[PDB]
Amino acid sequence: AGEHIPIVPVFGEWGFVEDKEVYEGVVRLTKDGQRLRNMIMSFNADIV
Amino acid sequence: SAVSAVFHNLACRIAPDYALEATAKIIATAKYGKELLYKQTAISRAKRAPYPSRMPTGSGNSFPNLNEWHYFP
Repeated sequence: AGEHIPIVPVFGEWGFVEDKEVYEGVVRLTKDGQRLRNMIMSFNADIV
Repeated sequence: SAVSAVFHNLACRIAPDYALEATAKIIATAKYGKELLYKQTAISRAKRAPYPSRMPTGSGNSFPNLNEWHYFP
């Protein structure tokens, strides 16, 4: 029924590399710190 | 390995029988041969204890699962 695309995506932080959509949320960089925090935590659990 | 340990200490044990005391080279190497045969035993027995009756797996693993295992893990 649409003569234009009925799918309009909302983006967070957004831009282009060159001729390619690139986007990221707020959780991208937290994957680095969170897994690291758990590694140190889980090792010291064994000592206890 | 154990054949080449014992004869240094054997030289120590026969010294009282012969009414003397073994020299410094014999007694030290005898202790070294005693240690050598125990190096493999020491490393095998150098392994961390099994966990006590209180020990969770947390919630960071997939599913909460069971928690507080005995000496099983």
